Amino acid sequence: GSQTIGLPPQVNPQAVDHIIRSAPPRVTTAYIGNIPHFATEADLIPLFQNFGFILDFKHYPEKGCCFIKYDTHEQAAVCIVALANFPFQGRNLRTGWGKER
Repeated sequence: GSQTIGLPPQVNPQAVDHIIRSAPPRVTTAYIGNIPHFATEADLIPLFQNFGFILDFKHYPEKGCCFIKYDTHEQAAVCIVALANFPFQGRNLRTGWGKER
């Protein structure tokens, strides 16, 4: 097999690999729940961008959830595990695959 392995300093593709298995390789959206009312895109959009790229971010403070769209699916898997039960402005957030609900 060709030498193709990605071992980044942050986030692990292993524990994240299981995430993708819970969704199609086509879809590429990161769902973050448990967001405070004082959480705007100005502080969130960039909090996710650092991951890769954001073509469209949907923040819903009225419900406490946001959906970030990336270029590839693997891009969402990274932030997915990284945001998994991660601290944010004192409050922790959630992670998952953008779903109706």
